[PDB]
Amino acid sequence: NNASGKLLALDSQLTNDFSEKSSYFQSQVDKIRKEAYAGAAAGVVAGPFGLIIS
Amino acid sequence: KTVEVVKNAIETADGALDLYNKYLDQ
Amino acid sequence: KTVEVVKNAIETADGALDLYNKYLDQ
Repeated sequence: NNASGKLLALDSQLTNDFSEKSSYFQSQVDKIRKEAYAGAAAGVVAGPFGLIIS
Repeated sequence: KTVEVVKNAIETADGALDLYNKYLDQ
Repeated sequence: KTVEVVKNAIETADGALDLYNKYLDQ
């Protein structure tokens, strides 16, 4: 009876933490894109060659 | 004289990169 | 005078390498 309640407590925490990781993923992809395309705009210390190469 | 203007350009580019990141974080 | 321009070239190359790694990490 104790293990059959521990098993339910594990299953519900599993289904909640999977959705929180699935939202963490999408919030983290946008941070990678922000950092990359914001750092690539600093290739104006050279000409447009330095812009396309960034 | 080429080495000194390349050294000053490197220091200027480092300062410009820091200022760009500082303004962009705001 | 050769020793001083080699010393300045070494210091300039060190600064350029640091600036390259700093921009590439961004």
